[PDB]
Amino acid sequence: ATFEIVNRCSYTVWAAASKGDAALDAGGRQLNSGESWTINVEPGTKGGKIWARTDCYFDDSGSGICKTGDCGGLLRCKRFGRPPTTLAEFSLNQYGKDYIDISNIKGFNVPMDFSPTTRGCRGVRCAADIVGQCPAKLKAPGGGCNDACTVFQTSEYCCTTGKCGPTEYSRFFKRLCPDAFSYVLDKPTTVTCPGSSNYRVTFCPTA
Repeated sequence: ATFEIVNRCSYTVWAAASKGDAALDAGGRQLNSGESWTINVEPGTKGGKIWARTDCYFDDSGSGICKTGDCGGLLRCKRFGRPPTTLAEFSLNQYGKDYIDISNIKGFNVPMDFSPTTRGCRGVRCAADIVGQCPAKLKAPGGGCNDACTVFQTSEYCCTTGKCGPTEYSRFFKRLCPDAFSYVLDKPTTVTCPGSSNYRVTFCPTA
């Protein structure tokens, strides 16, 4: 499957792509404002994620740091990134269908649209200014808007036992972005696409 990753932000981002225990394609790349990077994700990839990283520094070996979404200091991510990270999430060729969604469960750093480039389903978007509107207690000094689980580490926010409800903090993400997961047990906003669809992830789709 092809994923065209497009940075429409006015700032550089370092895109990342991983399934948690391995990189997807090269795993990461710099995207200056307006740049597009097309990756190939193996069919059957379960639990894949794409995200943006901001304010990165990398040396000639591809080692360094990002203020948001750092994945063990690598340019080419092999693991998931440090929150806050808005997440494009997908499981491909799962009993003949693909499943896509956007999640704020690990916080928000950059607005995103995640849409198919092929027929048969709609895209999902979380493009509101969650960083600007972020509640004081969730603001990440390093940048972005943390989820409540990252900040407070409680069973209720982290949904440890599978017995959590919405919270004042999850409702904030849900109000700004109704089409993204706001907490682990949120009413799903997962879209079913035909198996083997192709996609585009656009950072800053509106500005």
